[PDB]
Amino acid sequence: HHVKLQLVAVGTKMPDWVQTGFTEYLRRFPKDMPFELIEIPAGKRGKNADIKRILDKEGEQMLAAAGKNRIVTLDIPGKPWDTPQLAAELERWKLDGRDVSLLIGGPEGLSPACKAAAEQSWSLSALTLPHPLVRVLVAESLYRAWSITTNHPYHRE
Amino acid sequence: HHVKLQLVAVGTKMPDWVQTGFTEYLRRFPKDMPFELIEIPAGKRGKNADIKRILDKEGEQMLAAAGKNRIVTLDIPGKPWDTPQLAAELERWKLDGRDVSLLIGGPEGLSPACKAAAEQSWSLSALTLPHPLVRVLVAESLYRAWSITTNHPYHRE
Ligand SMILES: Nc1ncnc2c1ncn2[C@@H]1O[C@H](C[C@@H](N)CC[C@H](N)C(=O)O)[C@@H](O)[C@H]1O
Ligand SMILES: Nc1ncnc2c1ncn2[C@@H]1O[C@H](C[C@@H](N)CC[C@H](N)C(=O)O)[C@@H](O)[C@H]1O
Repeated sequence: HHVKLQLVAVGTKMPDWVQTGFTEYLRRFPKDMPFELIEIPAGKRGKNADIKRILDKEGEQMLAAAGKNRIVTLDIPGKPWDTPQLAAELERWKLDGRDVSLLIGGPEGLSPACKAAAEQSWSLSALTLPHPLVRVLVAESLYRAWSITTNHPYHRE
Repeated sequence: HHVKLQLVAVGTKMPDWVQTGFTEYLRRFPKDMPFELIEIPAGKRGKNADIKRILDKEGEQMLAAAGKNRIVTLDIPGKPWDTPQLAAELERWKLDGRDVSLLIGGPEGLSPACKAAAEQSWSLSALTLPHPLVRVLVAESLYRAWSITTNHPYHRE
């Protein structure tokens, strides 16, 4: 009937130029496929901090936010989908019908539980990208994919 | 003995938030290794226009701009360097000493001449990225690679 694309991400307070771009893609998604952002609190890093405990804590909050959604992690070693392939996946997610949680890890990455829960995993790049740009890249690529499905003018290059 | 990184891009309109992001990274490159933008005016797609001819004209100009430089194309089918490899490429480019021209194609992509002129081709993603994001990604990823080489904090933030 409609499928929410929900970005579940660690971190807060992105640079304005980033927040602006991200918002520009976000507001162009149609009402029958809304794109939304859920931010998970980043664990307090520091000296003598237990990284592993923090990752686990972040993961548990992310899994709580995904609920019974399709879970797709953004991970460098995931599937290197090209744009036609992503359009196909979006169609797949539509047929599935469950809202989609797209998980983006914090500074230290995704918890093992999050990687285990993934139904699919998606690689944007072989590069190590900074979290804010990952947010913008997910918004645009999915928008482009959406447009291909609806024969919208943005994708015709 | 500084080495120049010249982004040779088919001239395009950049949204303000993209322009801000792009300059933010660009501004942080050392005098040791300058990051530079050189736009090539995009041809107009008139009625009945022969696309192939339009493209060649775009390319010839790119190559004229590249000159004697090492020519690296940004192309989806190119080498999907990870961030470690990109730092290693950066080191190779320095040993060369020769300036690098990094080519970004117009709406129709790179001219066959540009693709042929390439000593190396570099893929950011399997995805079809919009021209302005390609600029920001190149600036940030090259910055991250450089950061590694000098043990600058950015890479290890
Ligand atoms: N190439 C990529 N493809 C898909 N997801 C990515 C990619 N790079 C980073 N991510 C996501 O971004 C998250 C990690 C980023 N916060 C990495 C920044 C980290 N602080 C560092 O210094 O590089 C990872 O958990 C992934 O979920
Ligand atoms: N994933 C990528 N990796 C490297 N360069 C890219 C990538 N995506 C886009 N570009 C650059 O952006 C330019 C314009 C592209 N939108 C052209 C699209 C491409 N001709 C296609 O149909 O998939 C291309 O000529 C490339 O130089």
